[PDB]
Amino acid sequence: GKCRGLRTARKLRSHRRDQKWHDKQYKKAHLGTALKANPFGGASHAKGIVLEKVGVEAKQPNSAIRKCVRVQLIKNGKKITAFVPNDGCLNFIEENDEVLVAGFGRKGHAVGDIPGVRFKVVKVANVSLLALYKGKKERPR
Amino acid sequence: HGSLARVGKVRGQTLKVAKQEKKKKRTGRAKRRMQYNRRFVNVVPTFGKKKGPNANS
Amino acid sequence: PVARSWVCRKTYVTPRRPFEKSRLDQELKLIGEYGLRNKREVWRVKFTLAKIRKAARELLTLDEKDPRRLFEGNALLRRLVRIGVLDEGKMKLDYILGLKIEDFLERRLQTQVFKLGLAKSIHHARVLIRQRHIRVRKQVVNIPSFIVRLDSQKHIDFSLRSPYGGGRPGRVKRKNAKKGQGGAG
Amino acid sequence: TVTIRTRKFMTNRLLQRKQMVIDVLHPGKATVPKTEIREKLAKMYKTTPDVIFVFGFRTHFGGGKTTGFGMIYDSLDYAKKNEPKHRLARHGLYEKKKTSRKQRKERKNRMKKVRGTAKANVGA
RNA sequence: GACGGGGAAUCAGGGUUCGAUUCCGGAGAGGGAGCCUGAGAAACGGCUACCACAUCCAAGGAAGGCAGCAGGCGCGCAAAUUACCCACUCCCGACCCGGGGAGGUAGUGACGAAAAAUAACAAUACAGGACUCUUUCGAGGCCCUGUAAUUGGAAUGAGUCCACUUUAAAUCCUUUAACGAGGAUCCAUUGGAGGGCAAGUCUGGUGCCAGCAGCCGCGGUAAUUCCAGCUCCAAUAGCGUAUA
Repeated sequence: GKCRGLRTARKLRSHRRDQKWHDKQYKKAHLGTALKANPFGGASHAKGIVLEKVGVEAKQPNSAIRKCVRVQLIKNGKKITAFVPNDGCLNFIEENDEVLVAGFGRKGHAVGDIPGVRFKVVKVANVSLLALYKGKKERPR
Repeated sequence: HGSLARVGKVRGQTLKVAKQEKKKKRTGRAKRRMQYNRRFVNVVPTFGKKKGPNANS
Repeated sequence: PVARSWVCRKTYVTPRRPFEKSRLDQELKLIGEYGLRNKREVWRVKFTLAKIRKAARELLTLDEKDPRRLFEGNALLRRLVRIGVLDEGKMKLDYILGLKIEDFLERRLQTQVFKLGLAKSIHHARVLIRQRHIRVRKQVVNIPSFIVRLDSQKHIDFSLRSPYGGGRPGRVKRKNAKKGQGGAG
Repeated sequence: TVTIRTRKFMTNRLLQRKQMVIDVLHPGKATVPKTEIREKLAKMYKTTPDVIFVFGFRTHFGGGKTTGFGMIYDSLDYAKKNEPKHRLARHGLYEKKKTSRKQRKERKNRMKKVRGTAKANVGA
């Protein structure tokens, strides 16, 4: 520290508060902007309705297409873009089918070579995608 | 071909073979007993770098 | 408002490094040597010895000729002598820090049955403890994690209701005798 | 071949009863019923086996020990006065009304429904 | 996105975050307002005025407030039986004697915490290991150490099933009859095998396609990273993912 007086606690406190406000994580966690602009709104999982299935491309050093869906939310109705994880699971998703989206790994940040997608799907038609992969459960009919 | 970016293409075209029928593996305490056995008390003093259990070169 | 307890705590601690060679080999060696089930038991014994060592260091931090230091040091020393992992010659507080985890694993009931001579192997000792064949002072024990005392080591013996210690024969022996009497008459 | 020992035996002149913690030894056998326990407590106390009340027998692990409580009275009516009614029903000397709480509460609300001598009439 | 506090998590020492939540105190019964009785209420399982909402109706009127116990709708990632009893603990009344969704009991219950089965013994199978030796060949292998769908005997547990015990009556635990296991089919899963970070340059298929990958990166017609089998590594009735 710099201020080393015996009767100095206030300058230390106010300077520590100001330099704590001059941060990124403490600025993010204590303002209403970073939660008001958050699509999940401080929630881990969310439900939604798929409207379109759009394949977005990869980044520079690798070449692929990435299978994604356009999901509108139920609680606030905004439009996000999810990402179906596994191989060949887009055939289980039909128009206007309810899904369960979740986080993608880096706390509201784009992960890997997929540009601009921060969410991924876990369950579709109120059954898990893993059980549809492993041949354990069947979609209701 | 059909098309380029088909979903489930490789796994759909992958040859389908099943499991091989085998006995059950020892689970619980005897799994650790066999692990300690094979790892420690059935060794010989070799030289050089040790070989991994999955070395099949 | 309901009348319950709501008091509980963990007895084991997970180490910070999940995958490195030496501590994994040391724990696996201890599991194989004393015939335990999993790593949670040796982690539990390490947790108990860590709490005892922390209490001993807290007592050794406080200066000599104090009432609470002498009281808690004599209480912990008497308990640690009576549990069987210390000696009356080593009746000092600064020797608590020199203990190792194998000394705490010595007074387990499974290895005590194995070292007394009531079972062939230590795994045979564990499947003898889990089987309810022995007793400690006219009362059977089923749990292999039964820590014993210095005055309780001599009194361990087979139970009354056991074919090994004299009693009713078991199910398979009675089934074979019934098969023999059926084949004979 | 079962034996009974006594522990914490004390008398109450102000409750006209004797209280003790009994110890039951039944090795190689299941838990003995309360009637034989009552008859043995009647034997060693020189008492008729009607004022003998035992309760709460918990069995230890391993077999051989069971800790219970015993209650010793002097006469029948003095036993009948200061007794819980469920032990009298277990002995067979008391009978409680057999109806459930829901229809009692609904019938109480039906007495609340009207006023007068017909309050007894509406509850049948 | 504040009920406060006693507290909780994490913790060398200093600290950071949470505290709706059973104990204490405060506030309210849709929201403001007014009042009777009573010692003590601005009481709402008391009354009265408003609006929002809402039940029945011969259309004149009448009757309400589950943020109590169960339960329903809505909401959302998210949360249980329209069960039994005052026997245990207390409270109230004229009162030993009546009442108590306060409470206790059971069911649902992988929030979480503690304990703990899924094997062991004996001999043959076939390789080594310590002792004078046979330079190295057989051997005591009596003293071991191990695993290969080799065999045979000792054992009890889940579950079925009398009784007893417990309890207001049960149920659960324990005691306990008669039953109840050789591949003991009574069959242990979850995430991985390039580095971080324990563990294949094994085999077959696609060929910057499918896809994997928290990061670096991997796929271009020989993939140590994809899709499948075998082997194995980590925790173990538990493991993985997303969030503060």
